Amino acid sequence: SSIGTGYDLSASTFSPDGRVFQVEYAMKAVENSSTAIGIRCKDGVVFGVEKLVLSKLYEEGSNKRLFNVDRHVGMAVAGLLADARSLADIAREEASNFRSNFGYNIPLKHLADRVAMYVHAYTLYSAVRPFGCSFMLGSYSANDGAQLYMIDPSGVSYGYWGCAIGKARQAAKTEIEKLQMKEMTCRDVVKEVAKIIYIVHDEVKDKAFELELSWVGELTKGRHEIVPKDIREEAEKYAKESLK
Amino acid sequence: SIMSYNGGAVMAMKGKNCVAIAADRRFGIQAQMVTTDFQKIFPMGDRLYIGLAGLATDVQTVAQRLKFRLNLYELKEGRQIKPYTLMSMVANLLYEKRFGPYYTEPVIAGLDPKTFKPFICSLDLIGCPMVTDDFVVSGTCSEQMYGMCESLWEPNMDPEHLFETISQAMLNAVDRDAVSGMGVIVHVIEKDKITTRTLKARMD
Amino acid sequence: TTIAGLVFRDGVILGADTRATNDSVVADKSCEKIHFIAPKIYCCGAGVAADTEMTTRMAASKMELHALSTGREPRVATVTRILRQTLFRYQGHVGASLVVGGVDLNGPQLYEVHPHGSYSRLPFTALGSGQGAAVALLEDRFQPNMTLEAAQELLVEAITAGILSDLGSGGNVDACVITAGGAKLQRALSTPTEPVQRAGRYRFAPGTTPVLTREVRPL
Amino acid sequence: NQYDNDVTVWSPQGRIHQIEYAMEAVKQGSATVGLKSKTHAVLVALKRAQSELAAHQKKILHVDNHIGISIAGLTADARLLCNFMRQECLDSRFVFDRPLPVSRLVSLIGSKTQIPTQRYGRRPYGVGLLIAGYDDMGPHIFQTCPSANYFDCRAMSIGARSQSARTYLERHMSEFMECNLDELVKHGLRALRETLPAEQDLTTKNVSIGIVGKDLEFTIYDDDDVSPFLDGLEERPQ
Amino acid sequence: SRGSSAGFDRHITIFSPEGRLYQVEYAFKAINQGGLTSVAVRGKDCAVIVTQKKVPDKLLDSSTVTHLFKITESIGCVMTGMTADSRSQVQRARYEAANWKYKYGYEIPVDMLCKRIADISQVYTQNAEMRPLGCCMILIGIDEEQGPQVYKCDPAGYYCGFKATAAGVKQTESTSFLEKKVKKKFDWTFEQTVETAITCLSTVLSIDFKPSEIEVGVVTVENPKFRILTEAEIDAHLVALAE
Amino acid sequence: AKRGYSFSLTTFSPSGKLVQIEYALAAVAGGAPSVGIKAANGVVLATEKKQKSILYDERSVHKVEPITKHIGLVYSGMGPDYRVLVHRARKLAQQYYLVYQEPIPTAQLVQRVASVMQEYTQSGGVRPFGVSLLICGWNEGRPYLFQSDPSGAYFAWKATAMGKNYVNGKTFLEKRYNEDLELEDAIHTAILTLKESFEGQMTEDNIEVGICNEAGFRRLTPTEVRDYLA
Amino acid sequence: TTIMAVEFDGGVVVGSDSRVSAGTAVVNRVFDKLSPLHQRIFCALSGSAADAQAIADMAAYQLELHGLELEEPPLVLAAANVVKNISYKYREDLLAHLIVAGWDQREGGQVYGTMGGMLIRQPFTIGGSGSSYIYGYVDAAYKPGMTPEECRRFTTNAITLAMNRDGSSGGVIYLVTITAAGVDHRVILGDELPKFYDE
Amino acid sequence: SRRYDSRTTIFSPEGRLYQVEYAMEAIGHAGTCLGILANDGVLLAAERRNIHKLLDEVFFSEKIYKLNEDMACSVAGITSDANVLTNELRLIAQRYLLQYQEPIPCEQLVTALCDIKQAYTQFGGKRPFGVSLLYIGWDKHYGFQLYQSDPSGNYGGWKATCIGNNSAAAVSMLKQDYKEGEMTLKSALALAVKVLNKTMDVSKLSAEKVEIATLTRESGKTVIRVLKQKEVEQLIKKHEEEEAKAER
Ligand SMILES: *[C@@](C)(CO)[C@](*)(O)[C@H](Cc1ccccc1)NC(=O)[C@H](Cc1ccc(OC)cc1)NC(=O)[C@H](C)NC(=O)CN1CCOCC1
Ligand SMILES: *[C@@](C)(CO)[C@](*)(O)[C@H](Cc1ccccc1)NC(=O)[C@H](Cc1ccc(OC)cc1)NC(=O)[C@H](C)NC(=O)CN1CCOCC1
Ligand SMILES: [Cl-]
Ligand SMILES: [Cl-]
Ligand SMILES: [Cl-]
Ligand SMILES: [Cl-]
Ligand SMILES: [Cl-]
Ligand SMILES: [Cl-]
Ligand SMILES: [Cl-]
Ligand SMILES: [Cl-]
Ligand SMILES: [K+]
Ligand SMILES: [K+]
Repeated sequence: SSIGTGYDLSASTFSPDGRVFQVEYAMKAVENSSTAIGIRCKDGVVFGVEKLVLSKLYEEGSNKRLFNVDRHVGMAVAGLLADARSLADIAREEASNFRSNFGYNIPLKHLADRVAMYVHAYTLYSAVRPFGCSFMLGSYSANDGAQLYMIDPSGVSYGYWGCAIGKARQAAKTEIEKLQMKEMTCRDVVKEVAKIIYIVHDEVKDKAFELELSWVGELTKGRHEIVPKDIREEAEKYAKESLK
Repeated sequence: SIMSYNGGAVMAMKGKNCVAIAADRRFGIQAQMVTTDFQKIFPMGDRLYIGLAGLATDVQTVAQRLKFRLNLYELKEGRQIKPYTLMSMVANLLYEKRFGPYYTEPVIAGLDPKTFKPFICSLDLIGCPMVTDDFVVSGTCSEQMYGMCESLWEPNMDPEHLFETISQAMLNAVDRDAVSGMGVIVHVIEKDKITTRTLKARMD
Repeated sequence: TTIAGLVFRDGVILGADTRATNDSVVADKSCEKIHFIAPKIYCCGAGVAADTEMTTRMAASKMELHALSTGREPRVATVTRILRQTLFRYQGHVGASLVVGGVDLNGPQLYEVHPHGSYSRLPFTALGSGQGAAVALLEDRFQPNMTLEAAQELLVEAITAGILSDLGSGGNVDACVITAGGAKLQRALSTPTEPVQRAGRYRFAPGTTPVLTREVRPL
Repeated sequence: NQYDNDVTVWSPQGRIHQIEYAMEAVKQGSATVGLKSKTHAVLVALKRAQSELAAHQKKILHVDNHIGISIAGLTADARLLCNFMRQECLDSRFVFDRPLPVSRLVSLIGSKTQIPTQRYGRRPYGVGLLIAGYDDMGPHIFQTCPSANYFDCRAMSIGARSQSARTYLERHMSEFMECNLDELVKHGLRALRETLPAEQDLTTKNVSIGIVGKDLEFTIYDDDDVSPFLDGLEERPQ
Repeated sequence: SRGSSAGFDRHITIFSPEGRLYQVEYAFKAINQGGLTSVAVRGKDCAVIVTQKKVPDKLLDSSTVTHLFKITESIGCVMTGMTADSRSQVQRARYEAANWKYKYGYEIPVDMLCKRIADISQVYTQNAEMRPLGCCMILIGIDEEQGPQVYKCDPAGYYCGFKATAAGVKQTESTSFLEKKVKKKFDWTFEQTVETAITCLSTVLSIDFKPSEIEVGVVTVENPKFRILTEAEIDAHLVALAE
Repeated sequence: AKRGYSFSLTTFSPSGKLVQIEYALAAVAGGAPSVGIKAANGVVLATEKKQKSILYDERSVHKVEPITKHIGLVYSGMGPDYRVLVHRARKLAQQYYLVYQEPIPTAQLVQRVASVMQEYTQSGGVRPFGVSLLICGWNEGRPYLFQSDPSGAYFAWKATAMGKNYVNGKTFLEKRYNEDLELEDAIHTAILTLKESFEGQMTEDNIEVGICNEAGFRRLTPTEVRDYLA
Repeated sequence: TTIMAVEFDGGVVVGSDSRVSAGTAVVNRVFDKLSPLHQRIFCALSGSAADAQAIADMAAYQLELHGLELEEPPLVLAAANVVKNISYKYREDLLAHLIVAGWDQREGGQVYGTMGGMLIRQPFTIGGSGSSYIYGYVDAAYKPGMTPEECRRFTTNAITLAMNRDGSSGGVIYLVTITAAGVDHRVILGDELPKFYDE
Repeated sequence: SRRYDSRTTIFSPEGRLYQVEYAMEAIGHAGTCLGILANDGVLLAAERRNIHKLLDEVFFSEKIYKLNEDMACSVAGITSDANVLTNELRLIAQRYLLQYQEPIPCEQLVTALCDIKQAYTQFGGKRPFGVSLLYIGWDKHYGFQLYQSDPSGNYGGWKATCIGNNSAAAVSMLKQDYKEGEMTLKSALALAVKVLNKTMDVSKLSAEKVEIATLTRESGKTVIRVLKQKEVEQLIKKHEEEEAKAER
């Protein structure tokens, strides 16, 4: 499961069993981070993140793990947050370059494809290390419909109906499978996204947490934004009360 | 004109198993003459010569830079240079300065080492090669030299007669050009020998 | 220069005169303007002499290298695109007006490429200072699907017209026929002017030239 | 250890030791405290002397009229980061004529500090900063580390024995929002005091204060200018 | 003395005492780390690509999980190995193909694309600073002159044309399968080649799969357009095997 | 983003031996065998092209390659490395032609190609080539055969072999090769030296052979190879 | 040159004259100035022949890659944007106007002008040296909602009228019609040109 | 990265350079190569290491290089490194000529290459050139000259010297026989064959195993010749005939 001394120091070195451990160890960093979630609905995409309160001295809304990469595109991150922000900056520049060159909003699949190429590039050399995070990209339009993608440290990207990354990616996925998301409205999905985070959360190992929530669908007119304090708190109450 | 600044006349002729090359001996700046014994023909090997007409600096510069490349050729290659190859070497050298060229139009005259064959050529200031079976001319009195050569040249001339023809062609074409003269030097190239002569040209 | 190109039933044919001028004086009476690119692709060059020489040799150098790497019969459309991208990069400072003709798996093809890098594909064309004379003959007598010999004669007439009407054109008309079978480079196909014969002998008996210095180097 | 000489080497546990080693440099520096009200942002730092003959080290630095910092860790890395922050604030005023929002300046640090952690032969920044600023969104207290990560905080303490100060502020964090400026600084000083050993307390020579807010631009009070704040002191209890 | 090592020859692309490149050899084992097998077969009138489509969960968008890729209208490929490594090679192949046409004016031949990818793969084999790509590219397509083509390139930089070829985990067993089908001379039609490819993968893995469980890409003389078959069309060739 | 290593990967050991060159020599000494024979009126170059499977298309890739109209190549060692040297050789042949308007003397090509090989024994972040080259040519009405190797050293041969059984193939040639062969005879003794090291049955698909004469350099067609295989 | 494009319901129509000129001489009396950028995006060439053709190649290059990366036929908007960008980046060094017209699934038939590096969509557009002589005609003879055949006549008429007046325009009229079904390329010869007042 | 750096241009605890001294070992295993200075000329004599019935003999020489009109050198070590340095020697020689329009003085040409070889021992992190060189020539200042080049980039002017195999044995053999100020080219040619015969491995000596080049000043021109096979045959046999007159 690991290789000592020689074959795991550089990303320009293959292990005898055909593995790049530097990528795998960077993949371990995200597995240690708190869970990020996101599932595709009938008319959009919703994001949910558990944010572990390190200290009560931090502001409510600090360490935002939900980003606006473009007006219609939202990013959900898990892993070394410092890397997650640089990739958020790279993704922003890519969506900006596309409009500058072609004159319209970047297709989400292509945005994911492009950022994935940049991630992957950091897995081949001794000169640099792989990115220590994983991130999701969600969008909605009337033409392309609801779309959801996720990129990991190796540079791999796939489409999703439901997706989760971090501590309890397994605990989340089995709870996501339960949902008929192909038929559900995004107003409903928020409630369910909120409860899965609460179920996933370990309240006896980790101290406490905040719930981050994102929009991107028809109700937002195709623009990615934050779920209002009103709608979040209804979904937070729903999460606490169906936990029994 | 830029070529007009220094003047000069270089000419090459072909014969029966031989070649001849001739140049004026003048070094002068527009209004005045400075030197009477200026060199324009340079040996690029035993039996192979290059004559250079045009701007005196570029005449000297090209001769020195061709020597640089020729010596490296003769050292890297195990042989002495064939006339066609020198032509192409001068062509490349000159064309490299396509948009800032050396102001000289070279004439190559020699016998092929090994094979015996006579070879003459003249070139652009940007390296266009001209190969003929008779004569090539370069300088400020091209028109005068053309007029002589066309009227004077014959297909199979022996060394004795070839020298007389290339001389008379040079002597009289130079006497119509105000920027060429102060003596004429003639090299006759044979297999057995090389004959060098300075003529009793007009010193006006 | 006068250079011309022609498409016929079984292939293409290229034409050229043999005159080179330095200023307004005929430097070369027998210079070659039909240039080798591939065994079945040829190019006629008009304009700055050294420029048409280097561009054409450079193209041929890149075409042999391309055929070596692909193991295939070179394409004339490849020659044309290589040429024009090279010439466009130099913004017309390389004064090379080219008529490229050859045979592909896609049949007989004829292109013309100007120094600034513009190209056009056509059944017949003419470039150089004598181009006016040649197109006149072509527009007059060109037909689609001509016989080789009918096509060879018209081309000779087109170049001949250029030679006789243009002061920057003379010497012999060089022809190059390219067929789906092979290429025949008919150098000095037709030769209009002849004056080599004369009746004026201007010899000098050894010793008429006055000599001051003599030196002999034994070899 | 062989997973701890380069920033481009991941530990099998999924960690970068050279980042964590740089994080140790912050903890070794003298304590510094940042806190804010609804109107002001206050920095309070402890100056340190290597010997009694040498003067105390500078802890609080100027960035712009609306932004100030307190340092913890390596001096040169602090000075390098300070000059980058100043340059960014200058470029913002040069181009837009308006002061650079605190959030965005910190984001630039987060982006710049990240670069050296991912390139071979480079190293993390051996300094952690507490940033006090004032803009359209009111007062701000920010925290940066050797790891490019940064935090928006109601109050924070970094350096040696900063845990004691951290607990003090955590009890009184609900107090700060309605605080008068004079009451706000005393809260900052009282937290900084907790960091010191029982033998010693805050003196006019070893305490530095930085203040920015709605009323005034960023100001550093050092020696004689500091005693107004220290006088009026509830006594050190246990 | 087979398999000896000295220095850093196990870590960087330098020579062993035997004269081997272990880092290149490890890159081939990385192809099997994908956990998938790819098979390609050539007919008289066509070339066929086939690969296992494994979908762990219904949470994945099944339409986005593929190892079938388009480089050109005429040329397609199947990728075996590390997914991210494979995608990089595909993107570079498209770049090289489009670049070729811009310089030379005609569609890149399948053999030429392969050589270009191989020459780039060679550089990772000689320069010490970067690892080879742990992936495998099998190209198909029709040469306007030389008929249908099937080409494969290496992390080693080796490239070649084939009558039939496999890649990945069950490579060695499927190449032996293909040899037995080659010896006997069938009528290599579209159906024959498609089924030879499908039956090859259904025997070495032993599945008898649903149409959703595999991917099929084809190239044909009549229609040189590279096409991925979708569920309904694969289902036809699968019920055609059970006749 | 990247920037290469600037230090040599080939250094002197205490014995005075550049181990990486000798290790590169081991790569060629283990490759498929190849033979070249200078034959008075021409040159022949042959190699074992046994792909070790019927699935391969024997016509797709070649080991005997033309560099120009008058120069050819074969190798023993790594195929990918050889490709680099072929491409470099072809460019050098054209660079020479453009400057001098004359077919590059084989000796001059080999010197230029050998110098490229030398670079990789001293330059930073690179390993040497694991290939030895066999270069044939015709210039000045004379046949030429040369060997280039990982060292950057080059040799002239009347006849030689390399790869697997290069030692046995060499002694065979010492006894078998005599000066003043006709070219068609040389193809025989070339295929015979190849038979000494084979292992299997020879078909026109299993081996590849090129020839060089006054008419230039070409690779023999599969039909031509069959006629010599009797 | 004279070049022209017209929008209809199902797609677009693109026309041009067939002349290339150097000074007072015509060097090619039969040149097609309708270059494909993608399968259902064409462009009409005017200005410097070398400059135009160079832009056409790079535009077709980038749109091929862009098309493959999106795995979908490029948007006409996207096409126009790339031509517009090359034209702007070298507005002093490249001297050519290119009309870009085509069809896509998102927005149907579209016509774009890119002269000098600006971008505008129009119901129809004319360009080239001969465009000056037909500004009045197109303003008077235009109707919205023209059938494919009407648009075809409209472009033919306008280009015929320009070629007769303009010395830098001549030859034949090249017409392409781009719809969902495909591209229809036709040529209008000398005998087939519409007659007007000629005195 | 630094994990793979061999650190070639670095100091050893004793104050010496390892790669340079390891390069010295490579020279020892290469061919014996001697140079002797005479009153009316100077010569090089070297062991051929490329010997076989099957070698083609295309070039004039194996180890002797003409660098200049008035200069030649001989080589010992890695031949590829030798080719690189000799080509560079030919370049420096031509650059001097181009600039001053007269041939480069002997010492100066040697100094220039030594500066390149020395630079390779100090910076760049590259392996040094595993070659020792023997230069012979004539300039207008110091006349006939002989020089020795180390991979260290260090040089010295010699009247007689040797590099390569059994080098130390060959020089002490010369140290006894060399007659300072009294040596003619005929005397030096005979000494070369004498020193080689004792020093070489295969024992009998042959015209295929040795290479001799003479540099003479004839008719105001510096003449350099690589001796023909018929000439070497008479040189070996004249020593053989004297080896039969040494007993009674
Ligand atoms: C006909 C003869 C001209 O009417 C052709 O265009 C011919 C092309 C040709 C000739 C030989 C080989 C291949 C193709 N052109 C020439 O004869 C050409 C004349 C020319 C001079 C100046 C020009 O303006 C820039 C353009 C064309 N010949 C030459 O170039 C001669 C050999 N050299 C010169 O005149 C010197 N030039 C060099 C370039 O700069 C201006 C002066
Ligand atoms: C009409 C016919 C009149 O120009 C068109 O605009 C036509 C459009 C075109 C586009 C692609 C391919 C072929 C034709 N343009 C031309 O025919 C064009 C006219 C032109 C020349 C110079 C210009 O200044 C930069 C602008 C427009 N003709 C050419 O380019 C021809 C092939 N060559 C020359 O005229 C050479 N020029 C280059 C610039 O300096 C003057 C000489
Ligand atoms: Cl030079
Ligand atoms: Cl070109
Ligand atoms: Cl410090
Ligand atoms: Cl801390
Ligand atoms: Cl380095
Ligand atoms: Cl290199
Ligand atoms: Cl061949
Ligand atoms: Cl309009
Ligand atoms: K290969
Ligand atoms: K002296």
